[PDB]
Amino acid sequence: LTGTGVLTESNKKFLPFQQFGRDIADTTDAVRDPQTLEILDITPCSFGGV
Amino acid sequence: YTMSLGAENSVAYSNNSIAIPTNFTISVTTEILPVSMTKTSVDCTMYICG
Ligand SMILES: *[C@@H]1O[C@H](CO)[C@@H](O[C@@H]2O[C@H](CO)[C@@H](O)[C@H](O)[C@H]2NC(C)=O)[C@H](O)[C@H]1NC(C)=O
Ligand SMILES: *[C@@H]1O[C@H](CO)[C@@H](O)[C@H](O)[C@H]1NC(C)=O
Repeated sequence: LTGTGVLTESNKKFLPFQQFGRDIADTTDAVRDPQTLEILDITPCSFGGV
Repeated sequence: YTMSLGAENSVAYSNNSIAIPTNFTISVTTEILPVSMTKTSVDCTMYICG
């Protein structure tokens, strides 16, 4: 899963069998680290009309 | 059912009959209009090309 974003700790629990989660946009919105099984949110990098 | 068009009312017409109001009600009929759409703007290259 290649992409760009702001990784943070996340509060919402995955069930043990889940590997990652999605926005309604189908774009990923949270992930498990495959080495240490903690859940990270993937917030978008900040943007706006200059 | 076949819908009602409202109650029927044969108006009590004649060449010499008038109905004049003895009394009134003031009434405060609310009317609602939209005015501003939500101000969307889209970065079409971030939408299309990520
Ligand atoms: C005109 O209509 C109003 C109601 O819309 C009447 O006012 C009421 O009068 C009774 C006594 O007759 C009171 O007990 C009510 O409290 C009044 N209602 C309100 C909202 O104040 C009024 O009397 C009528 N007047 C005539 C001359 O027909
Ligand atoms: C793999 O990563 C975890 C921590 O993410 C670590 O505990 C483990 O020791 C690593 N594997 C090896 C062979 O060191």
